[PDB]
Parts: sequence; structure tokens; C-alpha cells
Amino acid sequence: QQLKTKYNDQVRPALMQQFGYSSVMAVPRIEKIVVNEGLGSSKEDSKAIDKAAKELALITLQKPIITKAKKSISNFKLRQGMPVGIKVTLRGERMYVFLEKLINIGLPRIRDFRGINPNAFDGRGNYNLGIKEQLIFPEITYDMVDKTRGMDITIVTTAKTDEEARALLQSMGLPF
RNA sequence: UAGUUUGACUGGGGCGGUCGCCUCCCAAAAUGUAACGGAGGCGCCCAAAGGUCACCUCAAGACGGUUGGAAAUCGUCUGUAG
Ligand SMILES: [Mg+2]
Ligand SMILES: [Mg+2]
Ligand SMILES: [Mg+2]
Repeated sequence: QQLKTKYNDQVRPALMQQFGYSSVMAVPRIEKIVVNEGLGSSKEDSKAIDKAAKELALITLQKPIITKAKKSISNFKLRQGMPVGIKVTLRGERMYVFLEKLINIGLPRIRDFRGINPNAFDGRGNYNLGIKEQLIFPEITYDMVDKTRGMDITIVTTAKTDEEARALLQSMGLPF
């Protein structure tokens, strides 16, 4: 908790020194961290989908919500109004913890050349994150969770400039 | 054996089709207006698809992304409505 706030307060002068803003509020900040499970790659019965909501909830200390299918009957087993993937917003203390879970000791570090190769491009916030697999926890035991879905995790931050995206990882404990 | 019934429109009768209600064009910028003229629906539904109170905003595109990738799902930008 206090460590994430200290890294925020160390980043903000670091950005005012690499790029002076008139205001600390002009500095980039991190708004929310979202994690989107998408069990439409493995649509199931209530059993498996509630189990995946169960595992994200155990990871989060939050209740995940189900995103529900849009009107879009299609070739690909698509229907009308049915679940098609969990979603979890995080703001406040529940958010920063996860990032401090990920920057520091709670990182699985199961695989890492560097950080995921940069994707925001335009440099305003939206830093999308792909976890190809969830063999990345001590929360699971692999023989029982022999299924391994992936995860999407989008970082949302203010940033009116492209290069300023470099601030949200380099000084934020993320490899670049 | 007996008393009867056996529909109409119909560019002649028959055959085919049609017979009630709703929508559009025809319909000539009022209302109305024919055709066996051009198109298509209804003979139901909903214990909530009502009353009320309160709250949300939709398509679609592009950039980015986990088993998905032309289109699952999340994320930003545009977005009097497509
Ligand atoms: Mg006659
Ligand atoms: Mg008239
Ligand atoms: Mg007349």
C-alpha cells in the first residue's frame, strides 16, 4: 500500500524533471486497471464459467461481472443474450495493490524476455496487456486447473503526448 | 321414393386467383379516389414487453490486445443516430 504511493510520488517529480508540467495534476496518473476474461473461447455451462469468475474473485478480493453477448447471431456458435466473458475494473486501493502485486514480489515472472513489446503507440494511456496463460500463480494447482485461459489487462492513464507513455512503465517498475 | 341446397368478382363462362383487418406507392403538395395495378404483413403477444419512481445510451469504424482474430470479450479516439 504505502510503497505504491511512494512510487507514485517518486514518478511525478521524475516526469516533471524529464518533462516539466506546470502542475502535478498535469503529470500522467493511472486511472484504473481492468482485467477481461473472455470465456467465449471456451463457452461452457454455469459450472466452468462460475469457476473462472471464482478464480478471478479469489485473485482480486472483488466480485467479477459477466459481460453479456450483444445481439449478433453469427456463424461462430453466437447467440442473443448470454455470457461471453468476465470483466473486472479496479480503482483505488484494490487497483494499486495489483500493480504492486505485479511490479514486485507477486509477479509470477514465469516468462519474461523484457516487458511486453510496446503497443500503445499513440502514447495516450491505454496500455493493453496480454497474458497468454495463467500458469502464473501460487493461487492455483495445475493438475486441477489443467485448463489455462489467457487474460487481457488494459492500463488507463492520462497522457496527451505519445512519448509520455514511456513514463508509465519505466519509472513504474515495468521493463521497457 | 320425395322435397331441396350446389356463392360472388371475373376485359365472355370455366380453371387459377380473390373475398375481413393493417403498411406503402399509385393518389395528380388539403381529406378522399379504381384496377385480376406495383410491394408485404395480421387472426397474436407481454404477470411484465404494464402504472409509476429512479438510473444508463445506441450502431460502425480505426489503433491495441489471452486460447479469438474479417466479426467473440475488454480498452481508448471519432460517434443528432448511420
Ligand atoms: Mg357468376
Ligand atoms: Mg391526398
Ligand atoms: Mg369511381
